[PDB]
Amino acid sequence: KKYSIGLDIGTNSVGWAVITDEYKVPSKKFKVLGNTDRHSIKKNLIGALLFDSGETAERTRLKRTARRRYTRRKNRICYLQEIFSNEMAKVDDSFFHRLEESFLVEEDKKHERHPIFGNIVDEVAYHEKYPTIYHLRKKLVDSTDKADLRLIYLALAHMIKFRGHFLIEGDLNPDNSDVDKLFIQLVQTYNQLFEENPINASGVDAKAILSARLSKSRRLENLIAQLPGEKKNGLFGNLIALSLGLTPNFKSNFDLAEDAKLQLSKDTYDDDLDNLLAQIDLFLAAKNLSDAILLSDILRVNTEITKAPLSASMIKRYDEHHQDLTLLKALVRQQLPEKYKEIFFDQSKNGYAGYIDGGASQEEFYKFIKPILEKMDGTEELLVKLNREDLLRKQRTFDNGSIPHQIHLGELHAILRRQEDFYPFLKDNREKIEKILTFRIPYYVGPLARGNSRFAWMTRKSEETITPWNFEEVVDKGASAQSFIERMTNFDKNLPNEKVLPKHSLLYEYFTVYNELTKVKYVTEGMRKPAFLSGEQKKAIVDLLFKTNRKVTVKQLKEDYFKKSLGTYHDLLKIIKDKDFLDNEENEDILEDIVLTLTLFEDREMIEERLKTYAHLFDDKVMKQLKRRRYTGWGRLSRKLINGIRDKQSGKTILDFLKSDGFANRNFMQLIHDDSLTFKEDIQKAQDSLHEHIANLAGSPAIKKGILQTVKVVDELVKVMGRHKPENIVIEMAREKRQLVETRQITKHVAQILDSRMNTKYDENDKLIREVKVITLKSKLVSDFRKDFQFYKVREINNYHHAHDAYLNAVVGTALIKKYPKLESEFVYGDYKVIMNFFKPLIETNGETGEIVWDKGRDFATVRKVLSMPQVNIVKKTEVQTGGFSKESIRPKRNSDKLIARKKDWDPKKYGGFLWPTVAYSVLVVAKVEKGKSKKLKSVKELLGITIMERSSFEKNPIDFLEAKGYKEVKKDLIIKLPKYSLFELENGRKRMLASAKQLQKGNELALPSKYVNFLYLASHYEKLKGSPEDNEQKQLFVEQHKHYLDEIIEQISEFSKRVILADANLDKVLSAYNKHRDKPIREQAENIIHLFTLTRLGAPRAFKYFDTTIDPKQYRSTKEVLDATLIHQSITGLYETRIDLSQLG
RNA sequence: UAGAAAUACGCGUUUUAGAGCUAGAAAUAGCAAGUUAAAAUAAGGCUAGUCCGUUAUCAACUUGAAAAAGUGGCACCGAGUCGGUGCUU
DNA sequence: TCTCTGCTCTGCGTATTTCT
DNA sequence: GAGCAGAGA
Repeated sequence: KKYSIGLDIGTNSVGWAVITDEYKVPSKKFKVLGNTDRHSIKKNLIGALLFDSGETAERTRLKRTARRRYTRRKNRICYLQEIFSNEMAKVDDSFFHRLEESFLVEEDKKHERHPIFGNIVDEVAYHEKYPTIYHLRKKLVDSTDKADLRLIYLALAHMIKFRGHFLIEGDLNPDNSDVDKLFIQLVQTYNQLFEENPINASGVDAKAILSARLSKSRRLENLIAQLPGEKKNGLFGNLIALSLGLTPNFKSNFDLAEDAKLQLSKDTYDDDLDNLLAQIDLFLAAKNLSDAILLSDILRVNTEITKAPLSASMIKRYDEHHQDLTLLKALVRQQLPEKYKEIFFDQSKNGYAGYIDGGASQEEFYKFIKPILEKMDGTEELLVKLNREDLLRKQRTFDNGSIPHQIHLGELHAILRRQEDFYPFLKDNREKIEKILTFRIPYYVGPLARGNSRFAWMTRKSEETITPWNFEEVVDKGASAQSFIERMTNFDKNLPNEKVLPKHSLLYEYFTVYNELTKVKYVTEGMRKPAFLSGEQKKAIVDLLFKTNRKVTVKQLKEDYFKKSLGTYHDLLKIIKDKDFLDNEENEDILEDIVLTLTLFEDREMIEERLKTYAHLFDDKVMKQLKRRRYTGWGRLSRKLINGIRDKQSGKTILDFLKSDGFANRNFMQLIHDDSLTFKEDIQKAQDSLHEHIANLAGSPAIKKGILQTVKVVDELVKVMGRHKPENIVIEMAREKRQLVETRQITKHVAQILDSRMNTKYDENDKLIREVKVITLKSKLVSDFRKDFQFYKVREINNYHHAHDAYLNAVVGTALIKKYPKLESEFVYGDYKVIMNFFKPLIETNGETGEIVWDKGRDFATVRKVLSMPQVNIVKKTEVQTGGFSKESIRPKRNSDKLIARKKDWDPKKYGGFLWPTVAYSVLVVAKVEKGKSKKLKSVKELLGITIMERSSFEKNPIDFLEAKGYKEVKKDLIIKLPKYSLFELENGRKRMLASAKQLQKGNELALPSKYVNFLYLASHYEKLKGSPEDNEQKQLFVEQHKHYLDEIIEQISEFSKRVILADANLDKVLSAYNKHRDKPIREQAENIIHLFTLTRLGAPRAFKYFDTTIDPKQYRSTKEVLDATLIHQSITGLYETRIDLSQLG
């Protein structure tokens, strides 16, 4: 009557089993609903549930951020058009309308087809004058003529739209650091400051480090050659410590700045008051040469002086492209005239036409064309340009990502400065346009929502619409940054209503420095028994040792106190340098407010906003130091548990006990685990949907699906056996490779989940009556149990192994707890306060109680019988598919009606569009369709695919949507929603899973008997066993006596494939390759048949390789066959079905 | 060592614009040119925000707007995917 | 005109921050 | 899985 549930949770499967107390699996007749004639079906209580893996939110978040990026870029262009509109409406009123209409075909445009000037002659004159946009940008930067307003708009919009990166914090400017000649300013500044004053010996300047990856080994000898080595560090030539940041905060070379500790390049190069700016410019030349090195990595050489180096570089790139194109065309005309057509006309060969007009990248084009250049001659400069990857480049490439926004800002500022005198409105709001260019939303403000986003946290000061200009006076930056941090910090596990402290909080140090010291003992000559440190002794070691050394260290613990962390305290005592104000605890709440602020915020002026209320306590220079100190890391527990929770025994919260208990020292965990002290019931009093009850819990997104499916499997399995509760549930835990780590995460909470949902009734004497022992096992035990008693799994044949593993889980679990009852508290979850050889006398018992726990003999027979069962409930979970509407690439225009439009008014016979849509779920319809030249209603019944785009419009009103598809007189009740992997049964018990509206999938399972899978495991692993010798030699002799098993395996494959797979050509190719290869050795034959079971695999058809050939898979490319089949509606365990005979409809 | 969120960048794809010329009933053939720009980048939605739109959830049936709740007898002998036999309403 | 066989097609590279 | 074209009716 009693039973036990075995489970096996994976990333794609949940195997379940139900055993009775003699390890037999029961079977029952289950009721069949539906209009079929079969009314009751016998089923075994063992099976598995397979599903697609759950996906992370990663791709969704990336596409959401991309959506917001494109929205904000379009808003930038709209702001710029708003600024320009009033004046631009006097020279070309339809201009912005033409730019909007530019995508449309010649007929769909309302205005003339030439966007910029609106006629052919001015447009072609413009394109001959400025071949690229960069010619126009350089012309507007350099020339001083009054330009046409439209060209100004194109230039400004081209910088505002494609504005480059923001990774450089400073004021990067290519108006002083164009060329690498900074030696004169650097050396003259050095010799103006210093006395002995060496002089230049090599002018290589930045081009030394330009040629290599950064290292001391590059720059040391080069700076010695540049400048003779009077000062091996601090020569103040171009050197790595001044050019490039140092990650450790090592002291400076010389006491010009008190040996200031070095940092990376940041805003801290503007403020260095503590050691440099208040005590001592060389560093102006240093940052100038940093500008020099980085621009020389990104900007080519400029011999002409100009305010637009990037546009000049792009013009140079264009001109060299033109010259090498002309030279290459002449060379190919002269020496290889037959290749000219292939190179310059054929746009599918990765030639020049395929690189410009086709889809070949620069790398592919170079790889194609380089043998052509090498076999020719006169190509030397082209070959070396190709070797430097600077042959026939394009102005817009993958390498433009290194360009910082300061260069575009300089060019835009130069254009506005030149052209402001002719257009007054350009001068009136130059700051507005620059603000449009340079504004970013801060990463701590997040989306600028109005309470309709589930991601936003922004708090706005005023009901105004946010814009780049009014941003500062509309968003409360302080509150928004605080909310940006506070939403991520987690509550403590003991009281989920108070925010935890920073790790550098002083109260957390009065936890920390005495918590470890509480359970340390001092054992010496002074007494005969070990004693904990007294509170007075703890205070003494703190005051002497820990108040001079941050880190606990047992060597100095010995040789400091007994022969005679506080890092925040030490730093704050080397800043304020007053021990009184730190030892003062009366004022400590304001000090924790300071600690909280320096933990929350990193942008410095926000630090000033939080510190304004404390200016009266301290002088200004130490607030400037406070800007430079930053705290990271958060504490593990809350302020109420720190101090607030007064006890009823001593007036001593935990940290008061850690400070001073004298003897009988009690640690944090013992104090909170104690109930006789009034902390445990406080934790108890401190404490309606399973979905939320797992949502905020930790876990990989894949495994959480498996856990929820496991819980629903347990619920339905309990429901199946008439609400009688189990007494054991066995769970996978491979704790001490993604599978290993994901299965180790599982048992942090699944045992809690099952124990909470299972055990729910209690009494007054005990607050839970333990009725289900939640067993938990490691896969190692089931592994040697499999490999030690000839029950081998092979994963390639069938999905029964999941259920088989579940069965093994249950049997070894129950047989272990019955064998060692006293070891419940090691494995049973719910009650704990902190081997395998007995399976190998024939009858084993607990002994302390005479119950039989294992019977070598009938038990192994029962297990063999269960593994040899043919019927195992495999159920593929039907899911409505969700995700992207279609594949992402935009196919060119075609005269096909399968192209999906990109927009409402973009007919995809003129504009192209997407292909390969994804069906959410198919829908069986039965209606009349007007087929035939003579329009007359033939009744039809066919499947239809409802794609993800059409899903909402279908569920809004199915009848109108189907009538729009052409169907007439749709039988509304007869509409059947069929998700993916909907299961159908056909003749001879041949099942098919519906992969889509127009494709099927294989559905049956080859239930190969246990002797053959044992043989195949013993064969395919032929000389890789590494066990006891005589055992593997008798296994060798066993596989040697049984070669005929191979031939009967092939008959099984032929029979199953002739019954269910219906792939004739695949079958006799397999048979012919077998018959022509029957003489090969056993290992290769058995391994190739193990690949050969892919023919009979559940799921999609897939190609597979034999000894000498790959056999193409037979795809089932139509669903006409299932419209007269038995559709099966399987429950989650698959025991409850609902068969619909579709042939009786319409 | 990974999950989850935010702010940005560079490409890519698509259609249009960048007058192709000559010899020709041409099917065409010779020759020149090629680097750039606009717009879109899930269709779209309404609370109209510089917001949201690809994560999670989901067998069937009966109630319920929804949330949700409920609905399927047992033992034994066998096993080609479950079959048979015997009690019970 | 409506179903089968055989072969081809498929968005990408980076950053800065967070919290766990 | 879908797409596409090229044959069997």
